[PDB]
Amino acid sequence: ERTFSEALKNRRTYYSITDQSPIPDQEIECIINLAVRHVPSAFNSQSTRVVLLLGKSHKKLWNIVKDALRKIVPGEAFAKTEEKIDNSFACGYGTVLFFEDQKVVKGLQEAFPSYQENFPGWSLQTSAMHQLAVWVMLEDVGFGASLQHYNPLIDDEVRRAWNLPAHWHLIAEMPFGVPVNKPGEKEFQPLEERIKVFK
Amino acid sequence: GPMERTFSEALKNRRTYYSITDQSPIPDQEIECIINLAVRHVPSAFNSQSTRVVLLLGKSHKKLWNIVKDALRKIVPGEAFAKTEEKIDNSFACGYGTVLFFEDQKVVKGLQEAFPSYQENFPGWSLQTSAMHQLAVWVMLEDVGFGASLQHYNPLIDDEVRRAWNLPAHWHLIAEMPFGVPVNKPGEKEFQPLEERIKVFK
Ligand SMILES: Cc1cc2nc3c(=O)[nH]c(=O)nc-3n(C[C@H](O)[C@H](O)[C@H](O)COP(=O)(O)O)c2cc1C
Ligand SMILES: Cc1cc2nc3c(=O)[nH]c(=O)nc-3n(C[C@H](O)[C@H](O)[C@H](O)COP(=O)(O)O)c2cc1C
Ligand code: NA
Repeated sequence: ERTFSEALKNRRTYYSITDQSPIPDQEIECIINLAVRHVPSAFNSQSTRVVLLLGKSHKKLWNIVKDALRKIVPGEAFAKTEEKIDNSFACGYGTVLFFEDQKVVKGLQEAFPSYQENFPGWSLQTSAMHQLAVWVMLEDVGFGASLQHYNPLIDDEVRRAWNLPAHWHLIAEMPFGVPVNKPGEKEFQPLEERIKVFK
Repeated sequence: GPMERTFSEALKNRRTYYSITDQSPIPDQEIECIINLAVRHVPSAFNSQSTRVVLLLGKSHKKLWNIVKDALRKIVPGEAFAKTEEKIDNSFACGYGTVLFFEDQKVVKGLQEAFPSYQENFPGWSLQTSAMHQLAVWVMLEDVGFGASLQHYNPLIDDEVRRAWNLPAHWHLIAEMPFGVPVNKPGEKEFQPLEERIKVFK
């Protein structure tokens, strides 16, 4: 593993992934385990739920995405979409799904009515924190990964397919696999416009 | 201490600390470099770079917590305010400094106008990138030997904060992170069973 800061700087968006893993599946699980154990949540509420799809379940997820898009995308746009999914995400080793348990969120809103407007946002925040931790650690072991949002289109089909609770709200999908091309250009705005220091 | 842990070790190390003091294991410039690294490399939707971070040290740190006290004075009566003041003074104000996390609403609005199809996603995505920055800074601050907590005295203080440091009106405050060298260790943390929270299917 790199240092925290090195691992963070290493993390990029990869679309050009393949269906190979440098680590055993149990170590991929242990990444997710580590994030879910230690990434913080408001009130220690532990609303985050992670589903790791590998092998044929990974392929099924991307089939669900394609089938969902077929319903809302005219034929030609679909054909381009299909080839792009098939040549990036669906070619990967696996996909991480991030959900937020709405029973927890609703429970906190009911139990702590003074903070009730804050819990949905705090739930989205802890989800994003888990997303960054997983993203970095997957790349640290040598995968490439991207962060996708084909929810809320797919959410009911995903919950149906893997028998997930109806109250798990899908946030993001993170396909990953060994990369075959390097990241491209990234623009950076000046740090001095975005950071102020006052003593 | 200054030498970094691995990503996983740094993440596991990170805990909430309320018992902090006004000392630093590192020079101020290295505190700034932690923020710099987070703001450079933490992702944002569309590479939109909506996060804005204000680091308060010294007298500015103390002023922030004085603003929080004064805000609470307005909504917390009498004897009970005395307890709140002592708790702020003994938990956040006694730290070395405070990180403030903002999101640039001109950036968000700009995205919503340029990409109307995605307009309802940008505010959520902005909150998400904010949280990613918050974790990165939290973890790195603790790795160098600080304790830190994550506070939400916004939206009570937000106008007073923007007034006091002359910050743009379109910077929306998300969270405040006081930090300092810790004087007590973290307490008990409950963990729900991981198999209720993680599923693996192949
Ligand atoms: C909240 C958020 C949402 C994003 N949504 C998408 C997405 O739906 N599709 C996608 O391909 N990339 C998405 N990205 C990736 C960003 O565009 C990307 O991280 C940014 O352009 C910086 O590139 P990097 O990841 O290589 O550092 C998202 C990133 C974040 C932080
Ligand atoms: C989104 C979010 C909001 C939080 N809000 C507060 C808060 O306002 N005040 C506070 O003292 N701690 C707050 N916390 C800290 C959590 O209660 C804490 O992270 C959780 O109990 C786990 O403890 P740990 O941070 O020691 O791992 C927050 C954390 C998160 C992730
Ligand atoms: Na360290």
